[PDB]
Amino acid sequence: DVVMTQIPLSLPVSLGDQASISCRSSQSLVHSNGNTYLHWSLQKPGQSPNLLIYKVSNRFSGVPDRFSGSGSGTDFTLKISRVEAEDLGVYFCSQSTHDPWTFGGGTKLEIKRADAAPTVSIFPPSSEQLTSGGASVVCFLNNFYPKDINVKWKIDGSERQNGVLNSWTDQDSKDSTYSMSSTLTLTKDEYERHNSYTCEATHKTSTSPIVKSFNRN
Amino acid sequence: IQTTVNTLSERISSKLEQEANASAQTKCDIEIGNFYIRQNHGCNLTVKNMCSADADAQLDAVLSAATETYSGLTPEQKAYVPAMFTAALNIQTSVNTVVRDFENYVKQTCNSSAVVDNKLKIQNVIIDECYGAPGSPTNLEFINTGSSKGNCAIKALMQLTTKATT
Amino acid sequence: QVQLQQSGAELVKTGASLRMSCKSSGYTFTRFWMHWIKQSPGQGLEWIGYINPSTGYTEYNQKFKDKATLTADRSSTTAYMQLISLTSGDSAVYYCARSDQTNYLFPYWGQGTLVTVSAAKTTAPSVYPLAPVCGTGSSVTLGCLVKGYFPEPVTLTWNSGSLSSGVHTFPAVLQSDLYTLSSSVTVTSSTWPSQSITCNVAHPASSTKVDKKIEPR
Repeated sequence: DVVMTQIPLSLPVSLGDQASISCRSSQSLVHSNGNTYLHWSLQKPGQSPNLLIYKVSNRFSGVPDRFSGSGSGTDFTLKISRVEAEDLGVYFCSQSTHDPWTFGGGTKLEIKRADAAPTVSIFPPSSEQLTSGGASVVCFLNNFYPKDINVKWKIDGSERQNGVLNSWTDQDSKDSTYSMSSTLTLTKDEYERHNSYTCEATHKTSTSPIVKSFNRN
Repeated sequence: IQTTVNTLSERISSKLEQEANASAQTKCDIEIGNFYIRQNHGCNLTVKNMCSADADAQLDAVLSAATETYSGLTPEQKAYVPAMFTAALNIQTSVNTVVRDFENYVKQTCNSSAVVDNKLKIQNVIIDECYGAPGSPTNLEFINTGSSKGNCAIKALMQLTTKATT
Repeated sequence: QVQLQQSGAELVKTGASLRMSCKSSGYTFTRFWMHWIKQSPGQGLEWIGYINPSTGYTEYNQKFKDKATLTADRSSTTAYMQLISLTSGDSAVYYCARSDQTNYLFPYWGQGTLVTVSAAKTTAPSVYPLAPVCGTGSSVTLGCLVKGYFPEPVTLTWNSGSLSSGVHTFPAVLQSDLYTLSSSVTVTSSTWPSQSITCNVAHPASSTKVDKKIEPR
């Protein structure tokens, strides 16, 4: 019923830099007893949320002093000094002054790093799948930055648009790179009516599209 | 007599804090609604919120507080209790057996199905009589435990406290 | 040390009901409240309600008063949440969270229970190993496709989880009531094919469990 709103939806930040995340509520978060019950949580990819800061300013057991929170009433901000790669995740402002308790949409922390051209590896369909009667051509594009990428499939030079089905990983906590999988699925018959299968990725690192392909047999 | 009640109030608050993990700024499940007396003769009624989750630990704390407050009293002042025990709870007793007769009353009455099943949030507290001097009104303070079971023990004790005045 | 161990993922039909559990340990069960939180993709983090394990006292969110019912068993230090009249919009991750002393914070969160509300029928995966093209560099990449399973999740490891660096397990993708997942792993060409690499796929729902070596093509 109390609406929490966070700005921005996401924030690219370099190592050592400071990160700032704002959170606005519809009502004042001050309570009869005088406490302002507003908190900040961090959810990393895969994990459950962990409390970082509670009641605006107070840090939680084992939270470095480089996390600090400020504000009052309705406007609050969280500051993350000296950003590490481990800090990447989604930061949620929440309130417990009014029932029902409510959360913000969250702010995703992208960690900036040098550009990185993807190592593209293409994989023809395994014979064990061809035995089942289907044909899926998988193409991995691993360890790249920035996130922005698109992958065109091709059959005998012609752009194949159907049957493509992609997936992206969250940003890697170690090297802060991105990875993508692309699977092009067909019937075994349609697979055997053509010669070449190509995996064309375009990226900021090279205006020339990165091409990886193979010829059938 | 007011100082005994005030010591007791500290002994409850401090034991609820250490044993039941209570604190002044803990959200109470059960909140005290109306706390009045049927015939008030100079008593001021307040409600202090020392709430927690564990009702079993709360009850034991209210006893241990009341027990050591009672045993802190001198034998002359301590002999007044059996009389005012019977006034409120209408059970006979004697100086040596009062400490347990009270425990039995609380542990039985506050574990009744009616008490433990009570999910009614806003609860009232109604005592019948409280005496107090004209120049020095008595300060009564219902310590809200945040649970029907704990508040039951407070109200059972409250009824002894109020009989000491009258 | 505090521990909240929630139950495994659940698939249930629409209009049906389910009861997930959350077993606490390493703290006094009756001393702290237990709360429940829903994390959908459509709606954000939603607070459901809380229960006092000692007295059984509960309060609910207005929005979930008809959906969720919270109980607790002191005997086994576990708390439950029952969901009723399951619909597609109930499909989300559900969290049990232990309160702080004051009952205004959530310091401790469970791993999460995945709920999936579909009348679609459970299907086992098909594990296809992806080795490189017939025709090299100094660091080969191997893959593993997990085709046509349902419901979530699957667990994938390499050599029983020993080989964990240089790995990218991609999020699954739904298509016509059938998920599809993949993983890539990269090691020095000295390693493979001289050292064999196994893909350890598992799908507890349909109760299958496969191990796939990756031979050269």
